[PDB]
Amino acid sequence: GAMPNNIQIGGLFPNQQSQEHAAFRFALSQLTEPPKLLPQIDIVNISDSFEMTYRFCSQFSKGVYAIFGFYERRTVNMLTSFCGALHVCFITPSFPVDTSNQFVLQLRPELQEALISIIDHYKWQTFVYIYDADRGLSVLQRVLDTAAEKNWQVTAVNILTTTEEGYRMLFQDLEKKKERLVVVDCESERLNAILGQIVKLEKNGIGYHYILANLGFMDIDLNKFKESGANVTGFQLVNYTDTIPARIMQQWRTSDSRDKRPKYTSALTYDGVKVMAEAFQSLRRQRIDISRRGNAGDCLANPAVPWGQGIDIQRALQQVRFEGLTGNVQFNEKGRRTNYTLHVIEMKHDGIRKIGYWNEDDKFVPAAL
Amino acid sequence: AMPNNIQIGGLFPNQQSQEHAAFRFALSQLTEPPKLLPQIDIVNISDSFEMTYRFCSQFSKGVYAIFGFYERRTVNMLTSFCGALHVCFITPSFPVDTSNQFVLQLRPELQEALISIIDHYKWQTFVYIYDADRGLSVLQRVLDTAAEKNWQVTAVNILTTTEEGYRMLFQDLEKKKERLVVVDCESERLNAILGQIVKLEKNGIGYHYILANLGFMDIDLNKFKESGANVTGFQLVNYTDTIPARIMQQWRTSDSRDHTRVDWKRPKYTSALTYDGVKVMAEAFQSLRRQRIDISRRGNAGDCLANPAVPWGQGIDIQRALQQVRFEGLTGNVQFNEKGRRTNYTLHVIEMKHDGIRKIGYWNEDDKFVPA
Ligand SMILES: *[C@@H]1O[C@H](CO)[C@@H](O[C@@H]2O[C@H](CO)[C@@H](O[C@@H]3O[C@H](CO[C@H]4O[C@H](CO)[C@@H](O)[C@H](O[C@H]5O[C@H](CO)[C@@H](O)[C@H](O)[C@@H]5O[C@H]5O[C@H](CO)[C@@H](O)[C@H](O)[C@@H]5O)[C@@H]4O)[C@@H](O)[C@H](O[C@H]4O[C@H](CO)[C@@H](O)[C@H](O)[C@@H]4O)[C@@H]3O)[C@H](O)[C@H]2NC(C)=O)[C@H](O)[C@H]1NC(C)=O
Ligand SMILES: *[C@@H]1O[C@H](CO)[C@@H](O[C@@H]2O[C@H](CO)[C@@H](O[C@@H]3O[C@H](CO)[C@@H](O)[C@H](O)[C@@H]3O)[C@H](O)[C@H]2NC(C)=O)[C@H](O)[C@H]1NC(C)=O
Ligand SMILES: *[C@@H]1O[C@H](CO)[C@@H](O[C@@H]2O[C@H](CO)[C@@H](O)[C@H](O)[C@H]2NC(C)=O)[C@H](O)[C@H]1NC(C)=O
Ligand SMILES: *[C@@H]1O[C@H](CO)[C@@H](O[C@@H]2O[C@H](CO)[C@@H](O)[C@H](O)[C@H]2NC(C)=O)[C@H](O)[C@H]1NC(C)=O
Ligand SMILES: *[C@@H]1O[C@H](CO)[C@@H](O[C@@H]2O[C@H](CO)[C@@H](O)[C@H](O)[C@H]2NC(C)=O)[C@H](O)[C@H]1NC(C)=O
Ligand SMILES: *[C@@H]1O[C@H](CO)[C@@H](O[C@@H]2O[C@H](CO)[C@@H](O)[C@H](O)[C@H]2NC(C)=O)[C@H](O)[C@H]1NC(C)=O
Ligand SMILES: *[C@@H]1O[C@H](CO)[C@@H](O)[C@H](O)[C@H]1NC(C)=O
Repeated sequence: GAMPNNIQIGGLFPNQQSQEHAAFRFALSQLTEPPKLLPQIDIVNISDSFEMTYRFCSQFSKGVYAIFGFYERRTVNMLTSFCGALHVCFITPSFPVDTSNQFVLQLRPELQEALISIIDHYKWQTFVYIYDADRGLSVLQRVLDTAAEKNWQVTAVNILTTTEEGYRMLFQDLEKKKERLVVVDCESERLNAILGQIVKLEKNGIGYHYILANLGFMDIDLNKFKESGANVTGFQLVNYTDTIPARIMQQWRTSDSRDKRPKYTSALTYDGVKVMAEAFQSLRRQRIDISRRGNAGDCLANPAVPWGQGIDIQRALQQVRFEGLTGNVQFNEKGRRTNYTLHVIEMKHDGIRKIGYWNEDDKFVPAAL
Repeated sequence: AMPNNIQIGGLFPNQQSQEHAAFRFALSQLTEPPKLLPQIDIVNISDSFEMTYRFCSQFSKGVYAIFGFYERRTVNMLTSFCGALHVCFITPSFPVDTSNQFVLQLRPELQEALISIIDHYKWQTFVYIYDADRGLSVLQRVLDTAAEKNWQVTAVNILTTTEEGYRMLFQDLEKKKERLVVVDCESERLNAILGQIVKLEKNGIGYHYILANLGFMDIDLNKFKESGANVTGFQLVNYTDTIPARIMQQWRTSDSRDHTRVDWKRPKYTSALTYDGVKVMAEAFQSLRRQRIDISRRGNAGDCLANPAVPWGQGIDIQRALQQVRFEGLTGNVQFNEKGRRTNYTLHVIEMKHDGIRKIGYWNEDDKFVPA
């Protein structure tokens, strides 16, 4: 049969004032085709499993059809388990983890392979790897595995445990090598501070090279770092001057002016809304009969009784394919971004320039220049 | 005052195990009121949803504490539910460093000791073999010390490594003839992993294996002792020390004429921790009762989830009583810091050479490691 004209969508957000939140509202306002996505977002501590659970169960008993929100490390397991038990989908731009089930739709592309490619490309054989551990440890594992495989000499520093002396200690046996190579793997909000810290710790007469293992390159203090002559390479998800993103920034620009550069997490929040819209428009027109109980269907039971039409909504969300702010948006059957392109940017000589791009199939292709 | 019966919830992975039998045995030994009344539910301890259903269900029916096991996927959920509602979870599961006062880890930390031992042996470069399934706490710790002491660690997840992949890092090593390996794996796989690992050594070279985990004593000592393998590990229970010996005695002599029993040869360390775990609860509750600090709670559904979470009022009293417990158990001196970790305990280091199984020395928080 049919679906209602409104589709209630749950939200798990860390706060109601943020640029991701603005991206969310503005993208919802761009939708014209039915059914209408009716957001019902809650402000929640995304690090606390208890609070997230209360919200998720609260959202579920209420009959929302999917949940868009963010998840932290401590809560990733709880969210994956609850989605899998209830067949309720979670759409998120948060750092992708390993071993989600198929009901978690990850807007954010995995970086680990791209990172490996860029390291091989530069022919790095030994390097320092810096990690904070609050956004997953998969990348480090992937780095250590390839290192063992390729006989690379990797030194690992989790910044949180290292006050100032640790960084200085790495060069105790580092003369006769005129170029030190460093991978920085940390949360985006924190990238600028760590970069600033480790550049201060630099020694004279050694050449320093940095590769950013996380998106977040362009959302940093670029002028300070380029003007300092820093060598830095990172990934960029959004071409802000390509045809479709330029158009989008256009309307967004006009929208703000009556009532500046979006971060990659904002851009994914905006595509995440289109993912939901595409899925629910697609069920509506496909004539797939969906109903959901306003009833307080209790979230907790043994065994968990899955929403029976949930698998239908999971399939629609997974098969979506379109051109968004972050280029081609598409998922494999496990709910990860697939068939995406990453722009590789190299900041060098007081200049930042695109040096190529990376995708799963072609890996990395150098630009003409 | 105090109820004559104190309902304790349990979260157990299995119907039948040595740990469950140790749990039961230890309960039967208690004679002082109040009665500890177990209400355990068999549950998938990897699934956060099942665990949440059981935690909430037990909290609603009025348990005073929960004794149970958790896995890498559920440690965050339990810590969070314990912290928000102020019910204590007492557990021998692999301990963590982001817990809270409401989670009593009967199991002692090993990560600092492991490093110490790696020092007394003076290893500067080595392979670290680890188990992704169970956590990366120890690996991170070692990697950081590698950093600050120029150790050159090659880390290898057993669950991505092939037979050839493993020998690869080696067939290409040739300066010192010794290849030093740290094995950090789930205690159940330890026997196998050591088995798969031993054949995979190119024949003509020497070795040294250090185990990052407890489980050493429960392995096939015979193949390695016979082999002349060099294995070093930890021991937490001395079965020949006075209090443990007597505890074994009582346990063997009851299961002697009991006509339907099994589960007694030499106890796994998890069973020992489970036995001490119960004594922790007993000591805390008998102590609460003899102090006239009252308690009680209503059976009530819908109770569990709220925003904000409404913690149990007397929860903190029970947590404090459980945390200040102290005594000689199967696993030595049982005592907790305010973070809920085992404290003031000693680890014994054991060495396998020729036909020698020997204590090399011991470890603690202030002396680090002292040779014997
Ligand atoms: C770190 O971890 C360690 C363990 O590794 C902890 O050390 C333990 O701490 C506990 C708790 O404090 C200790 O138990 C208490 O011990 C005191 C001290 O005296 C004891 O030990 C010696 C032997 O080593 C004996 O002298 C004592 O035994 C005599 O008295 C008892 C009655 O108290 C009686 O049963 C015996 O017959 C015995 O008499 C003989 O000796 C006396 C004196 O020399 C002599 O006059 C007589 O003629 C006989 O020869 C005694 O056991 C003890 O007083 C405490 O008893 C009091 O409190 C307890 C409550 O627990 C009650 O049971 C009791 O009625 C008393 O009120 C405790 O037994 C434990 O010994 C100790 N273990 C070790 C190995 O040293 C550390 O505390 C931890 N460190 C930190 C910082 O936390
Ligand atoms: C959201 O919920 C999380 C998880 O439940 C809360 O985390 C807890 O918060 C406090 C303060 O941030 C942490 O304490 C700090 O721990 C360090 C490290 O041991 C300690 O040295 C500091 O003194 C400090 O007390 C606590 O460990 C942490 N619990 C965790 C991470 O499991 C958090 O409070 C909530 N966040 C917000 C913004 O309300
Ligand atoms: C950025 O990269 C350049 C080029 O690799 C680094 O320049 C090298 O620096 C060392 C030590 O000062 C010289 O001896 C090399 O011969 C330089 N090579 C070239 C080609 O210029 C430079 O130091 C790096 N920038 C920073 C800030 O570390
Ligand atoms: C990966 O994404 C690309 C880029 O969007 C897809 O290319 C499109 O292919 C469809 C159907 O074959 C055409 O209608 C479009 O004209 C193509 N668009 C662009 C921009 O090239 C490609 O099909 C996808 N590949 C896979 C394997 O799914
Ligand atoms: C207990 O729950 C866990 C996690 O919720 C289940 O784990 C899944 O197991 C399948 C089958 O091996 C794996 O392919 C998935 O990767 C696992 N999911 C996750 C999130 O890890 C597990 O199967 C359950 N165990 C039992 C005995 O039922
Ligand atoms: C256990 O350790 C000993 C010494 O720590 C290893 O002995 C080495 O053996 C190789 C040949 O296998 C010799 O070339 C070395 O010179 C020996 N080293 C020393 C310091 O004596 C022994 O091989 C190890 N056991 C096993 C089973 O590998
Ligand atoms: C932006 O798109 C333009 C097309 O005008 C192209 O030249 C460039 O490769 C893109 N920018 C990045 C950073 O990839």
